[PDB]
Amino acid sequence: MIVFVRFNSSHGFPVEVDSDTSIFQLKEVVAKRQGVPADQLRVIFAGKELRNDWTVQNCDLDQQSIVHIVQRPWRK
Repeated sequence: MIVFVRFNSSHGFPVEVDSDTSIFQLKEVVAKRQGVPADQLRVIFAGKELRNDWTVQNCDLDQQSIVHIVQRPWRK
């Protein structure tokens, strides 16, 4: 599973994992590699906000999906 992790900004990074998967899962992959917490903020995919079975793979995901994450920003 490889999904692009996008932050609420014009900036997206390719992630090799399902990014919309359950709120715990999605937030984990993003926020973990996002240089941020895990599930602090909110994560989204294909316009559908973090839904365990409605937004993730059980939602409508392909091998190469793109998820829009709104994770907590990094503080240098």
